[PDB]
Formats: sequence, structure tokens, C-alpha cells
Amino acid sequence: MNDDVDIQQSYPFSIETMPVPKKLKVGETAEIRCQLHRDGRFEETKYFIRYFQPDGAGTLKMSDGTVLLPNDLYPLPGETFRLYYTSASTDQQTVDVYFQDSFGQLQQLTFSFNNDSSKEEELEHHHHHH
Repeated sequence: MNDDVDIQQSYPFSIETMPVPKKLKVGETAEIRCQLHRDGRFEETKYFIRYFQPDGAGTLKMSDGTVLLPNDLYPLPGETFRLYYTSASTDQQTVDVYFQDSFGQLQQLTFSFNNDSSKEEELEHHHHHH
């Protein structure tokens, strides 16, 4: 009848992000390089960024200096954007980022910072460097 499935055969944009630090400290800042791949370009197409943090803390600033609040909603300056996340928690920093496109495509990237595979010293990489 309707199925809530809008018939549009378009190319879903891919955002290439650099592998972020898997462990973070309080005061540590992750440089999230993001490159949005979309052929052509856009037509007054603004992207809207908002992220939910089950953690509770963490300063996420845009490369342009714009401080991003999780409860707020900011427009992206383009396809080439970078995010500087300063982790301010001693927990597992869980940041679920939503990139909303004007055409109605939602791109969510859930980042888990400061994870642990256990076996802290059991992984014998005993040679530490300066």
C-alpha cells in the first residue's frame, strides 16, 4: 500500500573516515578525518550533524572551531570536514554520530573509544620504547 519505502534509486554517499584511536585518555583528542564521497557535488544540499553520547562527556569540535553539542544540531561546511574529539571521561567513550542528508539519507557512525580486549600484560609486548 505504502510500506514507507520511497522509490528512489540513487547512490548512497559513503563517508571515508580515518581509523580513530581505539584507546583514549582524559584530555586526549581524536582527529577524525572525514571525506564524504558523492559524485557531482550537491544542490543547496546541507548536511546536518548531531551525535548521541551514552557516555555523557567529551568535547567534539569541528575543524573550523565550532563546538558541537550532542543535544544541538549544526550544519556541515562541506564534504571535507574534520572532527576533533577530546575525551573527558575515564569510561568507554561511546559516540554515535548521525549525518543527515537533505535528500533524506541518514548516515550513522557509532564510535567506541577506549575499548579493551583484556589480557593487559598477558599480551607479551614487553619491549617498551621512549
